[PDB]
Amino acid sequence: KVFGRCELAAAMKRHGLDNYRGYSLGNWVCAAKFESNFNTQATNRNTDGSTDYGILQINSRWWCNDGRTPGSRNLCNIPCSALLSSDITASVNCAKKIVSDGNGMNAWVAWRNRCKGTDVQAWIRGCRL
Ligand SMILES: [Cl-]
Ligand SMILES: [Cl-]
Ligand SMILES: [Cl-]
Ligand SMILES: [Cl-]
Ligand SMILES: [Cl-]
Ligand code: NA
Ligand SMILES: [Pt+2]
Repeated sequence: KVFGRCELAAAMKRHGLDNYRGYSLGNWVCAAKFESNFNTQATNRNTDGSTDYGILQINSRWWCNDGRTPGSRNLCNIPCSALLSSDITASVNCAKKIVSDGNGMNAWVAWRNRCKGTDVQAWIRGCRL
């Protein structure tokens, strides 16, 4: 599914991401924009042979199992394919664990380089939340 920007904000809100660990909704929308362009089916291979999956590009090195990332963990206890569903529940639950883990949203490289410190409220402007 390719979410619309306000559509995604709504789903994230409903799933309790708005202000989760102190990160406002626009942070999560901005991260999603630059990680996946709001596409739940997005996949991208990392240099190390791990892969990032879904709307928030959750990477199999630590968080989900794809069966092809040697030495990796599956700290969200999910198949990585669950992170590609049209339903974002699994991605949001796993993102909550990621962002609780000590480095906050800096775990998302595109957040750090493209969202952090910017006017992220722009991402939820005009949405009916
Ligand atoms: Cl915001
Ligand atoms: Cl693996
Ligand atoms: Cl699995
Ligand atoms: Cl959803
Ligand atoms: Cl933080
Ligand atoms: Na893994
Ligand atoms: Pt939920």
